[PDB]
Amino acid sequence: PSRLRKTRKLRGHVSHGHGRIGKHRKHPGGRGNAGGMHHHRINFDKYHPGYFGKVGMRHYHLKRNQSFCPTVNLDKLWTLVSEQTRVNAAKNKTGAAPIIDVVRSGYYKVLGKGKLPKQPVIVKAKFFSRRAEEKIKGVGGACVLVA
Amino acid sequence: APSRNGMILKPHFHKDWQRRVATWFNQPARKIRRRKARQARARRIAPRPASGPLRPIVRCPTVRYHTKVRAGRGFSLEELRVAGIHKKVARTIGISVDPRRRNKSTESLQANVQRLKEYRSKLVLFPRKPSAPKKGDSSAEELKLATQLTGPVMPIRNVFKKEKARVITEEEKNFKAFASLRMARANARLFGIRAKRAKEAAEQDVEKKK
RNA sequence: CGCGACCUCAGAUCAGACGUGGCGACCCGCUGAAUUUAAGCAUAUUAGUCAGCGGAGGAGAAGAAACUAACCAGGAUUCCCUCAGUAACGGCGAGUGAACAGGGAAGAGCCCAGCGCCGAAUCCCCGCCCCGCGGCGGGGCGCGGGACAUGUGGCGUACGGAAGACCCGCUCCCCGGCGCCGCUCGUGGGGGGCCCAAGUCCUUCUGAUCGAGGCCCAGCCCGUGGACGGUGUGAGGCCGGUAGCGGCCCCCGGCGCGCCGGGCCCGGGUCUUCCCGGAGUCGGGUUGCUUGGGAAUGCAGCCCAAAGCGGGUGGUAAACUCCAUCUAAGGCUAAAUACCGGCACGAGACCGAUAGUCAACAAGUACCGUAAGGGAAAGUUGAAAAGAACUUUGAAGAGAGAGUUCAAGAGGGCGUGAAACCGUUAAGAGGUAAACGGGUGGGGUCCGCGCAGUCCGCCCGGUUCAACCCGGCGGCGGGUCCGGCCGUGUCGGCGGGUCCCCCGACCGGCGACCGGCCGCCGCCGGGCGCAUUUCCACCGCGGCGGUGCGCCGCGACCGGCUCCGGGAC
RNA sequence: GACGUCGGCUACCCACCCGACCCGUCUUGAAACACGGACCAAGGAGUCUAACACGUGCGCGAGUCGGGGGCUCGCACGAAAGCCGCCGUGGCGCAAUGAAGGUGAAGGCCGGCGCGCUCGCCGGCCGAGGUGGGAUCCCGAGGCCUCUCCAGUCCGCCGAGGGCGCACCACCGGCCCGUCUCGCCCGCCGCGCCGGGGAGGUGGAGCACGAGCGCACGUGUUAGGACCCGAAAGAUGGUGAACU
RNA sequence: GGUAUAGGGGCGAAAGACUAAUCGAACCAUCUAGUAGCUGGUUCCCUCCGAAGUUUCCCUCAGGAUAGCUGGCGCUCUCGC
RNA sequence: GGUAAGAAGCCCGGCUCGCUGGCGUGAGCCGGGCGUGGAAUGGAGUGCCUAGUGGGCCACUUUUGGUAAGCAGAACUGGCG
RNA sequence: GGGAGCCCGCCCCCGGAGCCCCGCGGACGCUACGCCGCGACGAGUAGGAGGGCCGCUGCGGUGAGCCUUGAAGCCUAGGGCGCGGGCCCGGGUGGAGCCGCCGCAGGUGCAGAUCUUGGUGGUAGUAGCAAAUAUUCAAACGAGAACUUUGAAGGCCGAAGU
RNA sequence: UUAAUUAAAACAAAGCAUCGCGAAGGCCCGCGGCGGGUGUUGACGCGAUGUGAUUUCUGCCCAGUGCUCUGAAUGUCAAAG
RNA sequence: UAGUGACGCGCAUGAAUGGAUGAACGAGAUUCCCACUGUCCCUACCUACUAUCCAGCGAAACCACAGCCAAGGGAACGGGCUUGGCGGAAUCAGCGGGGAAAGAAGACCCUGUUGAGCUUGACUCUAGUCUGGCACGGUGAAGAGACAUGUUUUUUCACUGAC
RNA sequence: CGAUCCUUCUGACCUUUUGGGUUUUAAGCAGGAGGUGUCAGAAAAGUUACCACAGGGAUAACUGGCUUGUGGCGGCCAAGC
RNA sequence: GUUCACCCACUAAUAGGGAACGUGAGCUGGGUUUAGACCGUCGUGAGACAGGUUAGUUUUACCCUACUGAUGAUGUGUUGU
Repeated sequence: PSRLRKTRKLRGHVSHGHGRIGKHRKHPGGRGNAGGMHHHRINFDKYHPGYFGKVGMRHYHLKRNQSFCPTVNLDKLWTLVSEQTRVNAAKNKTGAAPIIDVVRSGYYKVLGKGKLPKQPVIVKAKFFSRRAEEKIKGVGGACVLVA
Repeated sequence: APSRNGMILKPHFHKDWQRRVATWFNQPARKIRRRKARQARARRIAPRPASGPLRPIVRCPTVRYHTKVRAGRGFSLEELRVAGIHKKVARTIGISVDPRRRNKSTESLQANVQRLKEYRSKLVLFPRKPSAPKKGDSSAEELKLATQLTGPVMPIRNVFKKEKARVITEEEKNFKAFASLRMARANARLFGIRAKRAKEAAEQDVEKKK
């Protein structure tokens, strides 16, 4: 809204809020990212370190599908299954230990972040972390690998 | 000119983009036109499904998905042959047929054959002429339903099989997922090197004899 | 020395057809820069862009893999989202920059050469007869010609095909004409033509109502019609129209039924025998352009130049070795796609005549330049011309009367008619250019008073009813929760994870409602006739409050100051 | 004081006293012998798109979303509005660190088995650590009293002192990934140029019981014509020997 | 009078002279609203706060970046309670 | 021109140390006891968005070049800007 | 509640104690984005922020809004308000539309840019109507004669000519 | 001869002296062609220069930069082979 | 300080970047003499056409407002300010002291990371030109080197069927 | 005494070289060197009197301003003419 | 061309200066100082020369003030002396 914009309060002011000693010239400093090495080096080195120079190996035909691998932590693992599944756990005097399919929920790798409740569970996933496997074993479950 | 920690960006507005700006003020009119054309086609094919020909069960490449099931381009020739349907007759009956599809696994072939069997089971074939010849369905199942089928015919739904709670044994408890993964990766990396070393050892062994 | 075939090659105003040019908004094939950025500038960027050339349609191009991927695989082309400002390119600087997969719109597949089988079984032209002929076809009759064996037609093309054996089930698809029944979705397809509701009702203004008031219920009638425009203002009903699965008369299109002439003896699966591939092309070197494509993505002049369990691809050059995926050097194809040009329409939070297209008007017009080209200014009398008859001065332009109009104080470039500037009338003033700020005074313009303006507003003194009862009505508040509903939390019947009923109890009894009871208030109707009651006016300036029509004066108290006269330490 | 007398601060003209140089701009410096400027009327210059950053308002909330498409209408109002197993294909965030192969965020206490060996293996328990400063909340001895002396439950205010300690800051520790050093043990389908674990430093845009997504608005920075006007130049295609 | 030479070209007894009142590179249209660190201008009121010509770097010296000066938005606390 | 004028300070008791040492150090951990730490005035601390400026000049005092300069160039403070 | 004090009993309620506080109900003050009370301060270019019941245009709601018994616009020696941007009345012309409030949007406010278009001033009744020898008299038409025509006189171009 | 500030000592001129060329040539135009101008031409010709009537002369220098001559007696020498 | 004739010590003359000379000629540049005259001493007078006035017709540049001076300060030469001198309507013909008079966003100088014409021993290149290699590009005859124990390089001489 | 990019050397039984495997090659990580003396790091010869544009009195050639070295002029002391 | 400078003659003397280094809408343009040319030095070159020579457009007042002149102007009741 031009009504709420600043230009309405600048009516009558000669310089229109852009100084009068140095006028608002068209492009005093250079267009765009001009002078990354010259006359803007201080800014480019104190606000964008690592802008200039190459590093690493080139990969011509890169595909994100090959490296696609979503991760889920043990911090939020029972959220993938219904709450009644966990209700029917630590009960029945049988040791049901239900199966939670991570791939069905939409993750491939299971990570060890977070605390796991004391309830056995069968975790099926493509990849497992060492700490996540240790947590599952300590809780009393089993890690299952799937393709 | 940069000013006190702004993001470094490169807008792609150096060409004459204003001459090639494509507006979308015709979007609702285009939607209305497409809807009218779809309704006209549906009225053209009075008993035929609005969506069109049947589509096969197809899985996805690009292991990113690797699990989703979608509609295919058409039913494979081997699937038609197993189902006992001629490829040219399938086009006239309303079965999508493409001659490029392969068949590596038996599960997809059997699923598509079952889908074709179900489609032929619930297919009502009107006779060419009012007097019904052979292979034409009875007039009883023609007056009851002579309308179209809204949406895709026999829609594909990605269904998962539930697994009941198990009795996990000491072997499954002792399975070492991370160690197995690391060992498998190492074996994949070093399979060729091990084979080369074995070949060199065999060469040395046969050289010792001579 | 000639004639008769064939191959190459000319002439025709030979017979019958075809292309040329224009438009060019969208598209296809070439050629193609520099301003600009990089704070300079040469690679880069602008940019396969402007300019230039050629070629079509209503769309064009592309298009059914010599594909993508490495997965449990997908499966023509085109468009949208996303991938993604990512991989990648770049004096790795400025900057440039895809594709796969996924979700949708649409979805349709096919045909040759070759290989081979059939008596060239093929096609074109001329003559006659029949149908029909305003997008020249079908059949029959022609020892009538031509093209074709240097290859036409049927089967057949990578998804295998062909030929036999003999298992199975049986006999409709299209073309050219002659007619006929249903007016076929914006709810009657397209085009044209003609029509379909209700006040000019009674008063009142106006120059003229379409204004204002009223008319068996906001008012009179219609309303599936209350959009719009015109009519002397602002009109649902004055008119054209508007709404309508409203009506009538014609033409065209397609979808359907009958008849004639025809073409058409057209399949699926098993088994056996054969066959199956586009060359100066791929590919390699090269150089130039281009691309994100980077030891070379694509397009190319030049040179070399193939093979068939072969060839291409697998995003880092090479060798060896297995894999995965297609079949190039031949061709056709609508759909979703784009459309600042052309025809006909609808719409606007857009501009309203120095604005909006250059152009609202005799606008690419007048005009300018030899030419390529450049390119304006310019709307409004009035409802109706009713456009000033006639007399008079002047040669006339111009006036003075008279007249029309509500208005010419609207008189043919005429609605409203501002400022700069000028002429005239009235007032004031005027030797330090004019002009300005602060403070007064003088003169005018009108404004508000008054023929005193002593502004009132409450309390007090000097014709009926409140007070008090009766009947009716209405309202407020309240508790014994009084009785019933209502309603929140818990307990109960398990009575029908989240959602519903019953009685019993407690609690919050919550403005979520009622029936009786009480108290209070208000209204109406009856009594209550006059020490009460309320009006109107006056003599009191008696008490209170803000005030005075103008000019003022005085007194007492306080606050802030400048002083003076005394006494005492 | 009341039929030619009153009030009119402001605005019309005139007179007097004091003050008083023409506006805008460049500039340390303008009234300048610095530049633009006769006067008046109309027009006239920080806009829009996209990408960000911050702040604010709203909705939902470890979720958030409508991009595109589809279903309802013949579009008056509508190219609006409602809805979607499309509700999420997909974007952002919930996980980061390495060039990459890859890896990938929790520990502590107690009992036992190996020599407790600051190391490994078995069970139970507590379950995002600690110090200092921390708005607020809890306990709170006791005091203040009340028309008289005592007893005395209640409504209070202050309340020394003692604690749990939000958000946030400083530090100490802990955890994840890359890298360096010293070292001892674990596992097997394939016992190997296999894989895993410890301690001590260090680098990271990290974890340490979360805060993001969509819309709107404001400011600032850019690419675009880019607040308005302004060049000397360059390129492409056409027209001129009627003057010379 | 006719004709031929057309713009990085023509023509020139040579003056950078002429090439339609322009010639040390003619005219028209387009790219083009070419770029400018350089001039000029930049439209209503009131209130509050209110500066610098300094640091270092840049083929930097009529300019930018960076700190400094400044404004706004707040937030965490103490209290004449 | 730097400091110190107390609670982030002193006095004890006990633990840890793979550092250092004959015993000892030194540092870090926990528990307890002690409060106005010279004068005067102020309410303090903290995090982001951030325009303009980066041509200055003058004056007391000190001072560089120059004979001097309303000259050029510096230091503190104050002004115009 | 008990015991009592410088013979016992009351020591009461505002639908009324009457008030300088009444805890029983509470404005004239309550558009709580409102009202009220104390202190301190007020300069300002470049620049920032806030409030505008300042102004222009169009849109969604709203004033049973205004209006031919007179809209916008324009002029004014009238009455006024607001510090101010500006606004409300009175009079004259005008003849057909216009405005107030709550929100939205913008091609939204001019004194300059040797600003663009158009008009008008001082200069100013001023410079000027001076290159090539020269006109005069009478009459006619005509309202009007120095410029026309006719007649006469005097001249020039002086056959590479006017 | 500089139209429109320079009419000249400038330009040009006959005279003088050099250079290339015998036509698949010398000079030159042309994106392009078995193209075109000299050339309807042939060394007394064409094309490129220097000085500039007549008379008298035209001194020395090849070190430098140019131009030109031959040369497997040859150091460097790209592509291709 | 000019003109002419000799001297060479020539900053820095000089031989076809031509030296010296030279009859005639030159709207070429200079010195002196004769005659001539208002160039002058030293100005004066006459004529025509304007300028002057009138009748008619009638613009333009320029214009912050406007126009009397001395001194002071100022941004360093004021019409405005300060202190003084002073000032009196409306105009006519001249006039060139002033308005730092009018004109053109100074031709000179500098800056610009703005250009253009020209030059080259500036940086990148390009037409053209010379040379080498491959293809168009064949037939015949001899000979030689090298490798090796048939291959290549091929040198020369002939033909035309390509050109 | 020297940033980016590029090249070169050294080191790991170091990673990738893309469908898998082996070997050359190449791309990576870390540590040195090759250099930017305009030294926070463009790749860079002149002339214009034929000149052009945007600006500067920030900056020159006039006058006028402060000063009088210099130029001119005038005094004070007195060894001497 | 000169400011400057020297000489001749006369004379009382031929003293020194300012007024935007007085005075170009007053004049001349002689030489500085555009464009054409010549000579010498420098530079390979285009070109440079406080090194010389020649030819090379001097626009406008009618505005305000100042000045020279001319009508005039307020008062003296009007005019004249």
